[PDB]
Parts: sequence; structure tokens; C-alpha cells
Amino acid sequence: GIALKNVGRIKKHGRKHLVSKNPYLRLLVKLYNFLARRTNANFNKIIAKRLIMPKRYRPPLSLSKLQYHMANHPNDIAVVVGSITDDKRLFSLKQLKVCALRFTETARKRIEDAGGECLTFDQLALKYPTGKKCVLLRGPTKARTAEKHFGKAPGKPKSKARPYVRSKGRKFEKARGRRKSRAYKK
Amino acid sequence: VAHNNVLPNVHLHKWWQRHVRVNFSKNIKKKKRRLLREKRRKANGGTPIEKLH
Amino acid sequence: AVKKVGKIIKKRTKKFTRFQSNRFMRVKPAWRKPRGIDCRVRRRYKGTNLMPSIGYGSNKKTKFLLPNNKYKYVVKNVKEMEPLIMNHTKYCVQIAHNVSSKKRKQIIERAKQMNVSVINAKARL
Amino acid sequence: AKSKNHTNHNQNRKAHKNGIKKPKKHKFMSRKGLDPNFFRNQKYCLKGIQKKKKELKLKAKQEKNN
Amino acid sequence: ATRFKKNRKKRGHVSAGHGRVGKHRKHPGGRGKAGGLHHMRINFDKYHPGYFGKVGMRHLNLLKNRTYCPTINVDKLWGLLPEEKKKEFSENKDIAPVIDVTRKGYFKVLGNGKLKHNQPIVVKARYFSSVAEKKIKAVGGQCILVA
RNA sequence: UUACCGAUACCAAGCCAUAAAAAGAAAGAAAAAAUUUUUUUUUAGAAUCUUUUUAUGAGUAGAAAAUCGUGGGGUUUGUGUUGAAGCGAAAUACGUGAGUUUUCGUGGAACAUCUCCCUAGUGCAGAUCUUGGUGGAAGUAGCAACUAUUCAAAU
RNA sequence: AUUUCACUCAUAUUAAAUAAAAUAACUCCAAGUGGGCCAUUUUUGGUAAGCAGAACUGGCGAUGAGGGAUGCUCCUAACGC
RNA sequence: CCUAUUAGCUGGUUAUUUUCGAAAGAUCUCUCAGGAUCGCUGGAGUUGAUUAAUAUAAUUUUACCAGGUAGAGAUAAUGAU
RNA sequence: AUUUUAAAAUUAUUUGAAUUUUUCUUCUUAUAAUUUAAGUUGUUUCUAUACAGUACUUUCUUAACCCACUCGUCUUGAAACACGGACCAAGGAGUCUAGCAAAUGUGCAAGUGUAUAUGAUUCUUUAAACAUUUUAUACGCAUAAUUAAUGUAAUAUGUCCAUUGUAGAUUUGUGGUGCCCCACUUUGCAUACAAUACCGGUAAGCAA
RNA sequence: UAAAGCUAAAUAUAUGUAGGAGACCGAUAGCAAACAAGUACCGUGAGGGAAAGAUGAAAUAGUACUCAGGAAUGAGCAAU
Ligand SMILES: [Mg+2]
Ligand SMILES: [Mg+2]
Ligand SMILES: [Mg+2]
Ligand SMILES: [Mg+2]
Ligand SMILES: [Mg+2]
Ligand SMILES: [Mg+2]
Ligand SMILES: [Mg+2]
Ligand SMILES: [Mg+2]
Ligand SMILES: [Mg+2]
Ligand SMILES: [Mg+2]
Ligand SMILES: [Mg+2]
Ligand SMILES: [Mg+2]
Ligand SMILES: [Mg+2]
Ligand SMILES: [Mg+2]
Ligand SMILES: [Mg+2]
Ligand SMILES: [Mg+2]
Ligand SMILES: [Mg+2]
Ligand SMILES: [Mg+2]
Ligand SMILES: [Mg+2]
Ligand SMILES: [Mg+2]
Ligand SMILES: [Mg+2]
Ligand SMILES: [Mg+2]
Ligand SMILES: [Mg+2]
Ligand SMILES: [Mg+2]
Ligand SMILES: [Mg+2]
Ligand SMILES: [Mg+2]
Ligand SMILES: [Mg+2]
Ligand SMILES: [Mg+2]
Ligand SMILES: [Mg+2]
Ligand SMILES: [Mg+2]
Ligand SMILES: [Mg+2]
Ligand SMILES: [Mg+2]
Ligand SMILES: [Mg+2]
Repeated sequence: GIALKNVGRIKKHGRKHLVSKNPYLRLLVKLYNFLARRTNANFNKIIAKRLIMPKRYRPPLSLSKLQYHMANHPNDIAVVVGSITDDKRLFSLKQLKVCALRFTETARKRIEDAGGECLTFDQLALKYPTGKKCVLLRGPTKARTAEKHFGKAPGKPKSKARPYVRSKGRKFEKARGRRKSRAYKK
Repeated sequence: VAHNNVLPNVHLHKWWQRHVRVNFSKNIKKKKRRLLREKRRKANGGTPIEKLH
Repeated sequence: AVKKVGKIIKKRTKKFTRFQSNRFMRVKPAWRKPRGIDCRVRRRYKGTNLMPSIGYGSNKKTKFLLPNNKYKYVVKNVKEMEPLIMNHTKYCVQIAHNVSSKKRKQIIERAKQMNVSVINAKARL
Repeated sequence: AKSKNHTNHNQNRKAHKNGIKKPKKHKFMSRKGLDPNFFRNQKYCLKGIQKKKKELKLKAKQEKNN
Repeated sequence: ATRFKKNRKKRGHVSAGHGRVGKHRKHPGGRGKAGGLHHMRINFDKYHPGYFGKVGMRHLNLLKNRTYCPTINVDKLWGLLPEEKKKEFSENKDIAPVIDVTRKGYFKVLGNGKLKHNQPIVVKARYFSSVAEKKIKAVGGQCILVA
């Protein structure tokens, strides 16, 4: 015998392969695995990892937030591993160069009308092999509604979690345990 | 009940099996209805079967 | 008991019979894993039936070879045995059970022309 | 009818299964109920500092473009 | 599909995954929402705090059509126009648009966001909030009440 | 005080599997037998893939992955009066295993699909389990109330 | 108190030693369990008990192999071929 | 016939190999053969480390802190003698 | 098919210096070979000048030597003087529907889902498939919260700008050791910890 | 605009009768009943209620003749 933990074997804690079956995505995975291996650049490793993640870890990015992130980076390229969407709250748009996995129709029209362009990842592999003058960006990953129920249970003192309820009103879970007048508040 | 779920609400406490209705013929019926209102037109012989509202 | 002829080594030759299959005839000899408290075969008492395990596995380099030292491919008609003209020194053919005598004669006389061996070229004769 | 009623056999074996965890050692804590009349003044101080900093930033943005 | 169900994995085992000592008996704690306030109290308290008791006034015959009122913020107010029509109002300084939000299904104009500086606009609606009305007056516009 | 004998534990080497690692997506001739002529064998490049290195392997209740088999459906491409399915006995056969494959005999009319998918009334040693058939006990227990039968003939 | 600016505190042997220390930290969804017993040492009730009740460790349960003739708990030692 | 009424209780619960691996404590309960809830376990997924470092440790060393058990006392207090 | 190379060792000729003064004395200071390097090679015989023999492979049967209590179940504890099981064949037990959530795959995205119907040169199959009424208000969920409630409703017009700080992925410019890691410089995603402003309710102060 | 009245269509159909079809069952299955099945049989009565399909293409080929035996039945140099 011998006194090891998890005997002599090393633990890893994440996703290892694609689950999706889109042939084009499989070709992309092959390409960026090759690029990551043969030029250890830390730019292609991260991209090779990000396009393996599940849907909830590839959130969309709005046009306005993308323009805000690129304000001090003229004539550079923004790289997103998600979709980018339109934003009616903006009045005007600048000229931008953006590579993303998907664009919506309105966002694609607005970008090209200002003189910009939209890129796929196989073109970025051909023009910026090691990511020179490229900026990696992510969207908000904890803005989903499901994350509002996680954390401390609703009922523990000073929590912020939403409850699961049929509907909302004065008759739906507002009496005992949420006000001092019925025996205690939270 | 034991987990973080919503509290249950289902109204299944009477003899609910006697009156259940699966709809197998919602397109057969519309074919039948179309043929009847088309048969009416050939008997009106030129006048329409609608009325002004 | 280890058996070895050339480079092929077999780590055991006897079957793993099911526990209690020699005493009750409603119990068939095909191996089933014993579950249930107080077994004496699940608990590895000495003197009873052994259990199979991955340790008896065969060498990857000699895992499916026959004593002929070739792999076996089973054919049903003439057109299926044409991919063997490129790899005739590593494969041998065997004719399926449900083909008629007339079909068998042709399969055999083509295998002879291709210089591939036939495992059961004596049946229905 | 009678049974056991207390022991803590096995308890710290389970406790040390996933180690003894420590607090997370953050940098800032919340001054919610803490000493009043001293942190309101601190708010005033930081407002003055921020006003000065942003006035300088605006000024520089004004000259640099001429 | 019955092909991928978890029960097929336990087909040779005795207890079907429910344990030797504590079996799978039928309703060992009650039916439905039975034991709450007695022996299900902790689950109720930590997952649904304010469940017991009543509060408020009764409304005997509601008629929800009387208080239907969808809203729109001043953020989304220039976005209702097409981009080409949004464009010419920037160059020309003599003309402003007049927008009727009740033709789009909105009833009350609400005041979150920012309007473009010195870009006048005229808005029609049934209700306005104070902040929204001030923000419309600031860039040189006017609010009009309809019915 | 010495020698010796003795574990599934310790040491060295082979093999199976699990975990981790070093690498690979810009391809060219090697022997032997034959008297500078012929003949054999090979001449690889599937990404959950291919080579190579190290450490490790107990398990009830419980959880997960990969794999084996059954009735029926879509696609593909097959067997059969020169004998299908099924059944009996087997095998210089393959697999750690569930199993797969084949020979002989019987049989007399249909049977597959592993190319990839869909679907379910889909896998038994037990429940004083259900229905049907069959044993040892065994040529054994037993064939005991009601007084009682005999001689000769016919058929 | 905070905000700036200037100067300066060992590091290649790491502000004492040792470390198959990142086999780490965190979030989510769920199973089984909630009758225990035993040994050395401390210890309460009882004349005592293979009795009843506690403490710290290690076991048996959930576990086979060599030894104690024999033996759920003792000694050596934990398990691919 | 309603009716396949209800059962916190007895009995049963169907192929293979490989990997990880428990609890029989605790709080509330018309609760004591039950249950919810925390603890112990599996799976999924991010963030990190891959730089013989730092985070880290059922271990020591150096500096400092808190204690009234084994012992002792009866001429020091209390209570025995 | 180009780390069974390099190096190292050995042997025989050499180019020079030591010292231990020598047929294994040292220092690859020049070429050739060899292995002790760079995980087993060779010679004879037999099977045999065979075609299934009494030999070789394989499956059954029967001995020996060592070892081996009856399975399933409840239980701290089962070979038990604990319960079920005389034998064999067929049958035999976590499924269906509603409603919610988490995880994952797919489509579109501030929107999304063509309800009931209607249309068509749809009509064995077809009870399928196809279509949508010739500055465009059916309905659900989402896009805004909070209060018993009358109700009220998210920086603010100085600038289409997008609140503040600490750590932090990626990018920009110099130098260090080997595209990587460091020391400065530039930018500052996700997220963690805090600060600030504003909206609904309640206190406090003032109040036509 | 109460204390009198009538009235098609769009809706339903575990019954009766006819027609068509299915990723349904295949003689311990499917209706209790694939057959002289609500039949045989049980109960004073209200009621209860089964088991049981297959020679061969053709019997318009269902076994002629002989021997043994009281007969059943067996055997053949004999027969579909
Ligand atoms: Mg080991
Ligand atoms: Mg074998
Ligand atoms: Mg046991
Ligand atoms: Mg198990
Ligand atoms: Mg059970
Ligand atoms: Mg000795
Ligand atoms: Mg194991
Ligand atoms: Mg079926
Ligand atoms: Mg078959
Ligand atoms: Mg079944
Ligand atoms: Mg069966
Ligand atoms: Mg059986
Ligand atoms: Mg009998
Ligand atoms: Mg007798
Ligand atoms: Mg219990
Ligand atoms: Mg042990
Ligand atoms: Mg003894
Ligand atoms: Mg019942
Ligand atoms: Mg383990
Ligand atoms: Mg019990
Ligand atoms: Mg137990
Ligand atoms: Mg007992
Ligand atoms: Mg037992
Ligand atoms: Mg006894
Ligand atoms: Mg019992
Ligand atoms: Mg019995
Ligand atoms: Mg989802
Ligand atoms: Mg609703
Ligand atoms: Mg106000
Ligand atoms: Mg006044
Ligand atoms: Mg009337
Ligand atoms: Mg039919
Ligand atoms: Mg029947």
C-alpha cells in the first residue's frame, strides 16, 4: 500500500470536447487547436478554449457597449466569441472592425452603413495569425435571470435572491416573514 | 415537499379521466366546412353568401 | 494457466462459470455478477469461483488473430470479397452459414485465384 | 425502546474530510452602521478630491484639442 | 424515449436505487402540501418566507380594462424613427418630428435615459411623468396631451 | 548465539486498464532468395486519431461512462427448393465479460441489415408469485360394520 | 482619515524549517443516511455482568490475504493478470 | 357495485466491464419503527496554477498570551478530626 | 525515412605535455575500426525427405496433493436451533399525462411564439406537407419597479455621452534571461470587494 | 322594460347499423368468447362463469392384399 490522495491520479475540473455537432464549428475547433499548438501565443489558446464553452458562457454583446469598449482603440479589431446585437438607444455609430461568431441582421446593417466591416474567425486566422492589434472582449455572463435565484436562500438574513412564485401581488407571499407586523421580517 | 421548488398547485382531485378530449380531426373538419360553404355558392347561382355589416 | 504458441499469449483458457450453476439446473452457466449480502464469491473467499477482471486482457498487437495469425472476414457473395486483393497476407475469409452450394463453389474458386485462404472450405461437399 | 441519545464519534473525521475552511480575507468591508459623524465627513472629503481631479481632467481635455 | 431512461441502468440490482434500509414506501410524509407549519416548517421558512397570513384590502369586482397602461422610456424615443428619417433631422435645424406614441400601443411616457443635446422633439401621449416632461422641455421640445 | 522456513505486503522485469504528459495536419525505398537479369514481404498518416514516457488499481448504500442483446419503423445493400427460421450435439475459432461466428443432424418456408438513425408492453432464481406439466415418498398406507358358505352342471 | 508626488525595504537561494502544496477556489442539480457496535487509555451508576451511560483516537460494519488449532473486532499487512 | 378505497407496516424488484464512494451526529416536529433541514457523496461548469513559485498545511521552530486537572496542604482561609 | 546520433570505451598507427616511472599511467590536444556504447545473437540436431499414425493441437471422462458450511433477506452480528425455496417451462414489477425548475443541443434576438381559424392547380399515401388577409394595434411570456391603497415611477442638458476606486484577461512601446517568462510603459473585458447618485414605501424636519 | 309563448345553424355522441384505416396484439397475447361462447358447469336465489386453432399441393390419394391372434393389435416377399 501507499498513502496518496485520489491515489496517484490528477484531477481536472472542466469541459474537454465539443458537445455540438455543427460541422463548421468542428472545422473551426480543429483550426484553432492547430494554431494554439504550433504557435503557443496565449491569444489562440484562449480562443480555442472559449469556442468550446456552453451557450450560457457565450452571452451577446450590444452595439453600444462594443463602441464604448473601443473608444480609446481606433483602427483596432474587436474579437468576440458570441453574437452582437442592435441597440435602439444609440443615436449614431462610428466606424468599427469586428470579428464575431454571429451578427443579427439589424446590427450587421448598421455596422456596414457606417463604413465598418464584419469578420468571421476563419478570416481572422488568415490575417492576424497571432492576434496583433486585436482586443478580446466578453459580454455580461451573470446577467441571466436564472442567476437571480442562486446564492443564499431567500429567507436567510439580508439575502437578495428571487423566490419561485405563481404570480405577483399582495396575496402572493408578502405576509409572515417579510414584514415586522406579522411576526418578523426576513 | 422537499427542495427549492415552487409550491404545487394542480387541480386534479376529482375523477378527471372521464372527461378528457384529444383532437384528432381539426383539419378533417375544416375540409368539411369549406366544402359545405362552397356547395352553398353553386346553389345561389351568382349572388354572394355574405352580408353587409 | 498461461498458453503461448509463437508471439500470441493467452492469459487463461477456462471459462468463468456462474456461481451455483452446477447445483441448480434453472441456473445457466453464463456469467452474471453476484450481488447481495453474504455471497462468499463477491467477498473473494478462497476456494470458490473466480471473478473476471480487466487484468486478463490481451496484447493490443495480437488481440484478434487466429492461430493462422490472420484476421477473419466473413463474406456473403462474390462482390463483398473484392477489397481483399490489396491486403491478402493479413486476412482470411469464412463463408456465411446461409449461402447455397452453387454460390459457395464460385466463392471458393475465386478465393483460390486471389491467393487468400478459406477457413471452412470443406462444407456442403 | 431505549436508544442512544448523544455522541460525537466520527464528527471531526467528517469535519476534516473537506478541511477546515478559513474566511476569505477581503480588502474592504462595509461601513454601514459604523461611527457616524466621521464617515459623513469622509464623504465630503472624497467629493472635494473628485471635484478637483475631474476639473483637471476636463481642463486637459480642453487644452489638448486647442 | 425509454431507450435513455435511468432505470435501465439498475435492472440487475435488487433495490432499484432506493436503498435496503429505507425503502420506497408510498407517501411517507403526507400528501401534497400536508405537513407545512408542523414538520415541513423549515423548508417553508427558508424557501418561501412570507407564505402564511393575509394583508391588504379587498377589491370585489376588478375589471382590469380600466387601468391598462403600457409605458415607454425616453431612451427608446428616437429609435422609433427609421435611420434615414433619423438622419435628416440632424442636418436641418428648422424642423422637428411630431410623434404619437398611442399609435404604437404605448400610453404613458416615462423618463429614464438621455436625449440628444439641442435636438427638439414633440410628443403626444395620454400620461407623462415629471422627469420625462422636464427632459423633453430641456432639449427644446413640447409635450401634448391627447385622449 | 547462529542457520533456516514462511503473505494477495516489499524489489526487478513482461502484459491489461485508469490518470497525467512529450509530440505530430508542407512523404522517402529496405532486406532476402536466385547467373548485372527475375522472385517474395512491406513501402503507414482515420484528431475522442497515431506513436512514445511515468505513476497508479479494496469496496456495501449510492452516482456516472462505455459496451452486449430483444419486438417494430425510415434509409442503405443482402441471404433462401443447389434449402430460411427454429431445435439437438459440438468447435486446433474470437472476446477479460454479457456474447458473436462457424460444422454436422433434424426441419420444411421464410429471414436479415454493424451504413446511420427512430421507437417500446425490451433482459428473472426467488415474491407461502400466476397458469401448465412432472417427481422422491411407493408397489408403500390401505381395499375390517351389516353371523357364512359348500358340491355339481350350462354358457 | 483619505488623494497625489518624491525617496527606499532581503529576493538567483526565496524576510524561520519541511512539503508527489494548484489533486486548488467557487457555483449549480441531485442520491443514500439520520436503530450502530468493538478495542487500548480517561470516566459515571451498579456487588457485579458478553450490563447501562459519556471523552480522544483507531477499527468492525462496507474487507478479502498470512498467523493465533478453531473465531465479524487481536498481530503482520490491505487486494489488476 | 362506489373500488385498482387507504396503509409512517411485511415480502419482491430481471445483461456486462470500468471509474468515484457514505451515514448510523446535530436542530425542529401529537415527535421516539416516520419526516423536513444541516453535515458526509456523485455528476456538470467556470475561475486559477502549470514559472521546484505564491495561495495552502490534523507538523515543527522562534516571540507572546489564557488556564486551576494530576500532584501538594492541613501549623495558610472554609469544612472534617 | 534521418537523436541506435553525439559522446563514452576498446584496438593499432600518431601531434604534443605531465607524473604515478608504468606490456590496464594519465590528458578524444589527428585519422581508421570495433563494442564494454545504442534492451540476444550464433552453430549443430530433431519434427522430416510428413499429408494425420500410438506423434502434435484441442474437448470430454476419471484419479491423486492442497483448499472449499445454503442461497435470497431484515440485521451491530447468518452456515445457523431466524423466515421463503420439491422440480421444469412460459408470464412477471419506476411507466403515462399535467404543471415547475436545473443542465445541455438548436433557431432567431429587444423581441420571440403564425393561437382558434382561413387559402391553395392540398387530396391512395395526405389525419402529412405548403401558405398568411391585397409609418401594418388578436393573445401569451419578456422589455420596470414599488405600495394596503388614491397612485407615483429610475444620473440630467452641462455632453451621441455612456458614475468612482483596488486587483485583473487582451493590446501598445523599451530593456533581460530562454513565441514564453521577467522590470518598467499603454489600455482596462468578465468578475470579486467597496463607494456614490437616482426610483417606490416608512420615519424625522418644514409645510398652501 | 320582470311576473305568457315559439324558433334553423355553428356543438356532443364508452349505444345500434354500415364503410375505411393503423411505427397496435399474435392463441397463458388480443374482447370473457379466432371453435354448436354468455355456451358446458355451479348456486333455493340475487348471481358466478371456463377449457378448447394448424395432416397433406391433392383424400376426386385417409392406408388395398397376405400371415399370426377369440379380439385388440403386431409383422411383411405386400401398399398411397
Ligand atoms: Mg498497488
Ligand atoms: Mg478464452
Ligand atoms: Mg454483512
Ligand atoms: Mg451497488
Ligand atoms: Mg427491499
Ligand atoms: Mg526463522
Ligand atoms: Mg476499484
Ligand atoms: Mg411489442
Ligand atoms: Mg433472428
Ligand atoms: Mg415487462
Ligand atoms: Mg421470462
Ligand atoms: Mg422461473
Ligand atoms: Mg404429489
Ligand atoms: Mg399392505
Ligand atoms: Mg429507521
Ligand atoms: Mg480488516
Ligand atoms: Mg488458541
Ligand atoms: Mg387494495
Ligand atoms: Mg477508492
Ligand atoms: Mg423493519
Ligand atoms: Mg446496515
Ligand atoms: Mg436482534
Ligand atoms: Mg444469510
Ligand atoms: Mg444455534
Ligand atoms: Mg418474518
Ligand atoms: Mg417451506
Ligand atoms: Mg434551456
Ligand atoms: Mg399568465
Ligand atoms: Mg417627487
Ligand atoms: Mg397661500
Ligand atoms: Mg320572453
Ligand atoms: Mg383491423
Ligand atoms: Mg384467450
